[PDB]
Amino acid sequence: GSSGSSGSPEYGMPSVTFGSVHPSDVLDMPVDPNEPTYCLCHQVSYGEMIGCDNPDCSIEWFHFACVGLTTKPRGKWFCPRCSQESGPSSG
Ligand SMILES: [Zn+2]
Ligand SMILES: [Zn+2]
Repeated sequence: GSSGSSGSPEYGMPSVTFGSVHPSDVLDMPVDPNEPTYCLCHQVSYGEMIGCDNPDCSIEWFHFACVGLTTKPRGKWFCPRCSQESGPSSG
């Protein structure tokens, strides 16, 4: 019979470097629908708003056509999710 063996080392080290900056330019265009949503309906928070008087309320922001608010009470208006009051007549 017979047999044998062998071997060989190995190594390496790459190298790369670069970098560049680009200027800014606000093209002539109006706003975009890419706005955040607050109201429960998850729709763009527009002017029509009242804000929940409750400071704890995370949303504390809704519309009028979602909670029936003819106008902005700018007073003591609590969202229909916080009030959760209990009585004879529900609503
Ligand atoms: Zn809404
Ligand atoms: Zn609330």
